[PDB]
Amino acid sequence: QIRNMVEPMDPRTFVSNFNNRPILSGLDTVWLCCEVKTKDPSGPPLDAKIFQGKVYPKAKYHPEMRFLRWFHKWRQLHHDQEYKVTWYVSWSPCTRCANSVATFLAKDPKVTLTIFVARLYYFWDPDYQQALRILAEAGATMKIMNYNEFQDCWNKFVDGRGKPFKPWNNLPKHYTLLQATLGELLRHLMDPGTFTSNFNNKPWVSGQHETYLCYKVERLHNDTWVPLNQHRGFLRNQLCFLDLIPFWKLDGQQYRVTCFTSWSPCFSCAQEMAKFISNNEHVSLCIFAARIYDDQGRYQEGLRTLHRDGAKIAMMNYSEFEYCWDTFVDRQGRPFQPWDGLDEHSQALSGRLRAILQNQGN
Amino acid sequence: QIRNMVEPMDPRTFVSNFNNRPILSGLDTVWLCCEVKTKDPSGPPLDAKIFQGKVYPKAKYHPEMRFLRWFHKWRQLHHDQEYKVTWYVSWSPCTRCANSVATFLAKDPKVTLTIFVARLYYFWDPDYQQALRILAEAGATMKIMNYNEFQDCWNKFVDGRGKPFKPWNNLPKHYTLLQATLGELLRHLMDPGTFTSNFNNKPWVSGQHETYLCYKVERLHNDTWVPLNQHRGFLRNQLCFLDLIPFWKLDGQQYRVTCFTSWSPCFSCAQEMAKFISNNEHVSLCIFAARIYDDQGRYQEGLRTLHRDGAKIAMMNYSEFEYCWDTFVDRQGRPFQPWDGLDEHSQALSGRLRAILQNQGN
Ligand SMILES: [Zn+2]
Ligand SMILES: [Zn+2]
Repeated sequence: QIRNMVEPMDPRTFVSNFNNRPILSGLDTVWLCCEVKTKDPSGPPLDAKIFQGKVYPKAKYHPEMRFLRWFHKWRQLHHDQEYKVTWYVSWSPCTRCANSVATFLAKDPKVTLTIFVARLYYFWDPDYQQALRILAEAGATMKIMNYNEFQDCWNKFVDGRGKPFKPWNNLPKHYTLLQATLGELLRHLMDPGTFTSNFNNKPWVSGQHETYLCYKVERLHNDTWVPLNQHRGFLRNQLCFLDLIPFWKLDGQQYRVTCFTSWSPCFSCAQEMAKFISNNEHVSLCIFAARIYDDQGRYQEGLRTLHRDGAKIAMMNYSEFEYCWDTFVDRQGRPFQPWDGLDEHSQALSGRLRAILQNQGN
Repeated sequence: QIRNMVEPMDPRTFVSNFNNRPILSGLDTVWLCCEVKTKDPSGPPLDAKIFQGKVYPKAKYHPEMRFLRWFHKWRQLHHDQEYKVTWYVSWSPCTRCANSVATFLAKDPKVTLTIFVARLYYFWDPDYQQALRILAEAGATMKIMNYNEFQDCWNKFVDGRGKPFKPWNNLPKHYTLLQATLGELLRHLMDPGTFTSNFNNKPWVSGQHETYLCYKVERLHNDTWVPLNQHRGFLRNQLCFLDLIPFWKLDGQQYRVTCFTSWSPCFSCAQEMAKFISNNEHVSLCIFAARIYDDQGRYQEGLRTLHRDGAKIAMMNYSEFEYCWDTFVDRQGRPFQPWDGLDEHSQALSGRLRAILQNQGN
């Protein structure tokens, strides 16, 4: 019935835009075929729609954002229920729309999203690799379009007047390349040199101009914080990671998010995390910083406001460094090698942070 | 001094043949740049050579085989020592030369081989994916050529009259695609449907026209068989897997190879395994078969000769099926689901096999 719900796309346009040659510079355009269904998979689609946009900036107008706005205005016209949405999209999301869609999914317990992509946009770029990881951690099921998905998108969204889908040569080969790329980037862990150069707690003198943050989530069960090995992650920033964790899909109760950040939060980040833990009493926040970041501004007030709003803030010591090496680093069986003076630098930084957070004088 | 030992290749030829676009149908030819060094990495190369061939059949004349023959006659002209060999090869090995090189490496403790490949040949084909796995398990270090390796092969094997290497557009993007593909196929495990459709022990009535074999290796340490989790594997057939395990790389002394095969060995395979365990007293062989394969010929004599030569032969029961599901299958956390009548079919097959192996009558 999708054929009657949408204005189908020209066959030329489909063959041109959903060709899955990994590298294709010349295709300015993104096409997003979406179908909306109830949670019952047997049921037919309630609605479907084709969105289009350009890949280049003003991502406000990218088909993903158009979908979000349309869907928000669509759900208000039907009774509240649970939805399964499927996308066939010719390019995978940019970084901005990965963040947007991921926060939408993480805050909405009634939506499930499966994204089949024909090609990976900027698959070579660490920012977009991270963006896809963020999408997947928010709960979106990311997949490369295979022959079956191209066939189904032909049958449902393309004006292929009875004519069946005929594949181009190398469709499966492209699928193999792209699916391997997506899998490895989804399972990717931090490079060891990245880790040791960014989490070293000796006084800065080169690099380290970016912030790295690893995080784990635990849930309350029986007066006992029990971990969730499936909801870990690490992010690089050179709006607030708590907005990307789906506190709803997890075992229903209260949670403790433990954070390991190479630099202590900037002012903005501190205020965003404080606002989050204020409006989410079921989430406790623990922050471990490798170094204290002094922005010459209000960073002290930022940390103090974060602390007032319930976050526990400490400096990383050997235990936390070793945990992050063992959990978030592509270590290759090799053990954590502490650098010289780790514990002493950690104790001094702890004293500094103690002075920063202290309210009453003795 | 690799620009004095070899007849360097034309720059045109290098850029044409080492372009790393994954799909390149038109390149008939394989180029293999090899350098031979002592175990000391600081030391300069003792020798170097450029081999060429065609990708298409008569693999006797592929550059890998020409290297093997050249190297065999080269080692006889120098004192016995340990060698580190490096290849820069424009296409990765075919299946036949993967087998040849892998058995050469598995039988020779004094050679180390690193293969950098510009492109993956038939990366989409399960036979070639398995071939690369076989190479890696024999000990070859398989890697995709990156910018640094292209620069090296330019500097060492190409007549680039002082001119430096200048990369083509998309070299890193291609590297990302190819390296992800190589990693995924190197870590690939058996599809769940493949496993249960091929290892089901109820009487044949469809499919199962191929043999699947999973294997683990253990080493003797203080009268206690201790496993080697890094030397497992699984193979599909439509010469003998024992010739591909490097019984020299492992912690020395004696070993026990445990085999789980969907069909019991054909006559040929039984005789090859028997010949192997005869000429390798430090290796014990245990075989577990899911079904008994009756080739209308001498299969009974094959199993009896394998048993006479010291191999332990049994039929798989629940324990072995569950172990293979847990070890060699991409199960995704899902537990082994035994089919109905598994244990009873296993007991009947065990009775049949007992009758086959019985020598003295009671
Ligand atoms: Zn976008
Ligand atoms: Zn070959």
